[PDB]
Amino acid sequence: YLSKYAIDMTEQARQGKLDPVIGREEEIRSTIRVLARRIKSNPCLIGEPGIGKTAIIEGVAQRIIDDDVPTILQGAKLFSLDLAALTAGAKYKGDFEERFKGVLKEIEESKTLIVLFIDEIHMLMGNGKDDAANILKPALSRGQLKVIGATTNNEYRSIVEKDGAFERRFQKIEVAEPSVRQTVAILRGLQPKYEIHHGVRILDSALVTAAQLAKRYLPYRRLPDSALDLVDISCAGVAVARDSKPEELDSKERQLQLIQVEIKALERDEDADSTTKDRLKLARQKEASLQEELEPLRQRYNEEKHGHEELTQAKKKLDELENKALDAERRYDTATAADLRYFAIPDIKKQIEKLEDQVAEEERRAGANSMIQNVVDSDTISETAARLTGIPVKKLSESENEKLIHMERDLSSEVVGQMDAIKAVSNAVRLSRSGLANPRQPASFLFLGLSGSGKTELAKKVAGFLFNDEDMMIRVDCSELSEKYAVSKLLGTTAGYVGYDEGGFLTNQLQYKPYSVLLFDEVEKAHPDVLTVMLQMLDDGRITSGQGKTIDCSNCIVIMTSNLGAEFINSQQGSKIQESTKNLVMGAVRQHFRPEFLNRISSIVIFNKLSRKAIHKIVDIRLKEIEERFEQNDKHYKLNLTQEAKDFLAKYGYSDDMGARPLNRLIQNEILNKLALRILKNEIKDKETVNVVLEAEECLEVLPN
Amino acid sequence: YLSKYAIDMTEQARQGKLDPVIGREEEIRSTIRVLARRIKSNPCLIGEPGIGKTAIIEGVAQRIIDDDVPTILQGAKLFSLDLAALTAGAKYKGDFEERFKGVLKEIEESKTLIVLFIDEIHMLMGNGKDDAANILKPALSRGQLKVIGATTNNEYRSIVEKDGAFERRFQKIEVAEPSVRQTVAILRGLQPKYEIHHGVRILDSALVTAAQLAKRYLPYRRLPDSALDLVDISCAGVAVARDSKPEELDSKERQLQLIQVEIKALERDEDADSTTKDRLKLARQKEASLQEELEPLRQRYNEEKHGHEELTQAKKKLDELENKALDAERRYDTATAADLRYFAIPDIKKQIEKLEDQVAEEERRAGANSMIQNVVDSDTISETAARLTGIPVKKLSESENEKLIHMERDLSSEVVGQMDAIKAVSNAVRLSRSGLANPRQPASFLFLGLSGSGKTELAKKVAGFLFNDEDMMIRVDCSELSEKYAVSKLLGTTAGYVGYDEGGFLTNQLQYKPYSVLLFDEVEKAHPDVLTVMLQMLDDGRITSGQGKTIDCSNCIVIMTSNLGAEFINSQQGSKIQESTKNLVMGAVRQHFRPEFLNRISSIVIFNKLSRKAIHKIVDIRLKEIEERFEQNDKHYKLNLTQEAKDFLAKYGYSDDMGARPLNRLIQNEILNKLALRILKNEIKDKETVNVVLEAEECLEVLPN
Ligand SMILES: Nc1ncnc2c1ncn2[C@@H]1O[C@H](COP(=O)(O)OP(=O)(O)O)[C@@H](O)[C@H]1O
Ligand SMILES: Nc1ncnc2c1ncn2[C@@H]1O[C@H](COP(=O)(O)OP(=O)(O)O)[C@@H](O)[C@H]1O
Ligand SMILES: Nc1ncnc2c1ncn2[C@@H]1O[C@H](COP(=O)(O)OP(=O)(O)O)[C@@H](O)[C@H]1O
Ligand SMILES: Nc1ncnc2c1ncn2[C@@H]1O[C@H](COP(=O)(O)OP(=O)(O)O)[C@@H](O)[C@H]1O
Repeated sequence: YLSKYAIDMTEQARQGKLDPVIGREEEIRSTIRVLARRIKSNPCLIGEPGIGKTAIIEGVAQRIIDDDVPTILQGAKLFSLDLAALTAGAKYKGDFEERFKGVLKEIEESKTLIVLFIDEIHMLMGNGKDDAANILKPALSRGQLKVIGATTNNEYRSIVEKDGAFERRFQKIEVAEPSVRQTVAILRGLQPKYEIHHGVRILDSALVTAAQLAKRYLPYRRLPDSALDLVDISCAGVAVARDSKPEELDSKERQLQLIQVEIKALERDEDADSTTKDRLKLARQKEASLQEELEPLRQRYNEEKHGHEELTQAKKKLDELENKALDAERRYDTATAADLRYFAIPDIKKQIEKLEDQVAEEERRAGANSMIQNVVDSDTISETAARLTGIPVKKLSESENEKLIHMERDLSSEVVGQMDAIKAVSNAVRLSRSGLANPRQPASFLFLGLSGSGKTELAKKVAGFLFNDEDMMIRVDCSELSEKYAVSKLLGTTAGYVGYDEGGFLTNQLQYKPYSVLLFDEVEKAHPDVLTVMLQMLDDGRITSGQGKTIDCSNCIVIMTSNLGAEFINSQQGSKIQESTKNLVMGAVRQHFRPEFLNRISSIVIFNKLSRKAIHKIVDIRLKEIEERFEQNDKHYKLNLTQEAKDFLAKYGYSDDMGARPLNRLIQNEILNKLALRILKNEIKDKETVNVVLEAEECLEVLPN
Repeated sequence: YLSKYAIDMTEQARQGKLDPVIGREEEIRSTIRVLARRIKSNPCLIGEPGIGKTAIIEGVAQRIIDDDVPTILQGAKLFSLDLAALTAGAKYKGDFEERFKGVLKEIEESKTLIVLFIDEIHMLMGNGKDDAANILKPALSRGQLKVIGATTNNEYRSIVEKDGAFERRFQKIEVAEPSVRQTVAILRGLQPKYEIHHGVRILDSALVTAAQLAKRYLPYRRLPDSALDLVDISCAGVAVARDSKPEELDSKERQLQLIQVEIKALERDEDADSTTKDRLKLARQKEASLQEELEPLRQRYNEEKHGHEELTQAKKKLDELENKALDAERRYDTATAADLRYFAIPDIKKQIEKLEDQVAEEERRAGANSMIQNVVDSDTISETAARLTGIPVKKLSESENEKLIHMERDLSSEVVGQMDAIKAVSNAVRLSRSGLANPRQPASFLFLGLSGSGKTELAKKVAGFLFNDEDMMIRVDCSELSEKYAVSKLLGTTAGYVGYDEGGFLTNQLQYKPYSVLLFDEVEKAHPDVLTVMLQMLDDGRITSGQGKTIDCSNCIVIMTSNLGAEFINSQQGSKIQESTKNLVMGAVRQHFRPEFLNRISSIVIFNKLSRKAIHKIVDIRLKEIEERFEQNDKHYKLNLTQEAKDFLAKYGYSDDMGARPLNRLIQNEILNKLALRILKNEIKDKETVNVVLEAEECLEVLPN
């Protein structure tokens, strides 16, 4: 029977068993217009699967119930036919086929216009036709059977390369991820569902931050989903908080126990006549005192709890009344709609407001009540995210804009000098955003000046501030870009060719890190073909993967690096790269890259010869970096390098061969080895001081012990 | 019929029998949070076999027991439904299905929210899915039918990838292995259960050491359970060792009984009256003397045992009274709580205090009388470990610091030559072990140098030293790691391809050895991709399979050997390698590997030519080794190596083309073979100790008689 597994979605939705659908109307209308088409009556939802898409289909079911359809579809009924219909519904080979033909024939059989839909449209045609109604359904569609399908970009793209008839039969509609703003409106629409689900209110701001954070920190998941995860999760987290009632009750009740236990113990003994044991009477006074606290505590918890329960039920009833009104209105049973629309629905609205007054959010806190409700925009959602993303509130709390005026400073704290570079970079980061640059034109730079200048480290630190994650960066070995430029290429292995490794670095990492910075290590050595795909990446960087052939590029900040101007930089005797010298570098830039590439870069930036005066500061930054993390602070050298270690390190550090790079071999192989030893030998146990105990570099720093 | 189909975990918790665990409170709150979630309502505990998933859920049930569960779930009941419930009832296809549906109907209607727990998600779906719940279950989710699942990280990924359905209703909860510290706390929590079962009290420090030992020596076993395995096993060890009541007694009772029988046999005999047999009277004095010691041992053990059992029961009873009293207080039934708190509880608590005082404890032991059977923290655990892992004495003598302190010395006593290297390596290891180094990256170094000169032998000795086991090393033939790198790459084959020994050579061995030494033989010849893969999982040692399973052995010391510097080694510029020849080598290193590789290695060693000075001595050392290897006391040669053997061997030994390598052959070819001949003659009973007496290499040793 069709009744097995096929779900009458219009009946389901009619019964109020369908969530309201918000902000999809254009896609829904498109779907309906397709169903209306006399020939190509079969729409298909395409795009990114985390977006769900199904709500659109369900939106159609709702339109059918309410008949907000073209009337040629007035008699339509919409059914969900999927998975279990062919899988759980089958025991032996061939049952699969019968579930199709059996049901589908019943679908044709007389009972008005039936539209079916399959959310995994890909289940049909299997992985290579096998008549998983691959032919049958089309045959049946000749016989009216209108079908709504849903798929993914990966799926139909493979389908049309194996078939193509599907495409000829289907009107693909891509489902767009809603903007955060749209998402919030959506969340508001769904807000009472979640409030009901958990017995909590949700701060409107929380709806906002859920969308913002879902988007900002969990972008790998499509926003409608991710946002709702923050909502239902955070709401549940609050529901868990709503069961913290016992923490106060048990504190007092456990104290009653200790007292009740002592009272009998105290009641009879050799010393019963002494004030030592007669304290029993005081124990009873304390047992009573705790009861005095427990009475208003328990009463408060229950009064407030009831206010939340009543609020919740009022919201449930408002929604049930509206569901019924909507049914009655299309039925033209407006008298019964009136029973809901007049007085009842608005009265419940007013009951809800009064019940929120019982919840009593007050100037004292987010709910005067002890239930703890009101998902908090900041702390609740943020911590929810912390549970999902990790990293502390700083990550989760920013004005954003402010980074331009703080991050450039903090960056100068992380790396020494290069302030002009820092400003240039910082500027593109916040200004490309606030400047509303084409969103597919993320900040991008070419980092010139030489290795050892920290230009790379800057970018790393920038990732730090941009994403609260230095390891957000995607590094690309551009020197490993020979004529083969295959898997390692931004595109990776071409679809259908051997090797499923695609987008060597780019897909492979952006798919996990959509918000990221990418860095091209010695980009100057890249094969021109790569430089060409990079050109694309630098502007409208819509890079298509090797196998999937999908694109996901936006906030993909790009830093390219080179030692391209080295002779010019070597010539420079000062710090700030001199005029003309910089032009010599530009000459070389133009030799290596075409203007069409270069013009896409937010800025070409040449890093300065920071020299001694800078490394003199770098050594403190590095030194404290090491100790600041350490393990646990049960040590703490004064970190008093003094000019001895600072300068010996600088001399042993800032080599023109690699600038400051040796610094991180220094320390390690000069003192850290000793720290470990002296500490593990139990010579050194806490604190300590830094100084130098005086062949090349033979003093080797050597700290006090 | 549910009781046929599943175990009421919650009721069992009411009945106890579910040992409580700690350290999973967040997992539990999360489980609950998910269960509270109304959309993705079903949690899964994902981790490792033995990760904690079972107890976590039983802990969840405990939250139900004590009303620490939100109103949504508060009245819920938890059942364990698995294996027997899934397949034992199968006689034909159909039991599972009807049994399954039966359950779902019973847990859904009327009888609150009965929640199911699937202990093994593996059993769901299974090999081919077969609607083993997985299809109808979520289809039926409209009935809530709340369920908790659990599996491993690896299996989890494969089921999600195959599914895309339960995924949409479930919330993954990752379960971390508890730290050693956490584990110990847990061990303490369960210690009584062991002490109770076994009749073996255990010194607290045992638990401390057990967790340490478990992590350290029971490679693939997880702490919350494997530590217990050491406990359970060692408890049993003691339980067995004590045999007849405590240790000491058993052995003396065995003497007593052997004596008792002898005496009685002597008492009635042909010559019983002769001093030949009448000596039984003195044997009787021994029987009696033993009896006089044995009785106190028995009595101390037994009376204390009685107290031990009384403590066992008293503590159980204490918990029962509090559990019931809590039920009473959460219901506000102060009368019942009082009945279970006044007298009830003072009685049990005082029994416990009195009993513990009667048992009493000493600094030497957690039981002043006998019910400890002299169990000793590390000694008895270590011996347990020795039985499980071997190397008794060095496992006993395992101080981290005795090693770290003398590390380079001890290593130099085994390895002779570039002691500087030994120091360098030692230091790197110290940094790693000390946590001074970034804890994600174990020490590792490039290892160049003259062949046949102990480069890998050092690694063996390091492994020896660090693990008390030369077998701890894993070796990699890097030259075979051409572009082909597949089953042979660390990750192994990409899952989905034929063959699942995915880096078995690498990853699985690494799995078996989570603390280890790994050496790359001719790392310079590895394909750049391989080097990259290694590098990426070299620092931040996230060893990961083709299925995405990470071993993460941040504890592996890695050696990256090659012949890269051979052209400079061949310069023969001294024994200790002349400075600047080393620079040329390092130049070559810098050119043979991308600097990024070199940016992560912790160090580099280029082994010195030993010259005649050292090899003349080294050979003597291996001759010692040969004897050390020998199985019995009929050798123990000094071997008259005088100078002549050292010279013979040196002359025909230390070649630039193979170094000391062929010395085992010289020794074998001439020494062992000549010994074999004489041994064969069997005219040798001990010592041997012979010298060199004589075309090519004419001395040929040739040993005397
Ligand atoms: N504006 C919205 N209003 C209601 N639901 C929405 C809205 N936007 C997205 N959704 C739905 O939330 C659900 C998340 O996807 P879901 O349907 O659960 O997964 P899938 O369709 O892949 O099985 C989808 O139906 C999605 O369409
Ligand atoms: N605080 C700092 N300011 C500027 N540079 C720094 C700072 N700390 C470290 N560095 C240097 O930045 C460099 C990062 O490497 P990089 O310059 O890109 O060299 P390479 O291109 O050889 O990898 C290192 O030389 C590192 O020491
Ligand atoms: N002390 C403990 N801490 C946490 N879990 C424990 C402890 N003792 C036993 N267990 C549980 O037993 C399980 C291992 O045994 P078992 O219950 O059969 O489950 P598993 O399938 O994981 O092996 C662990 O998952 C763990 O939950
Ligand atoms: N001082 C030494 N200590 C230990 N082994 C040494 C020493 N000198 C030479 N050798 C020998 O080098 C041989 C193996 O040399 P090694 O360089 O590690 O191997 P390979 O050349 O096979 O890579 C061993 O027989 C080892 O004893």
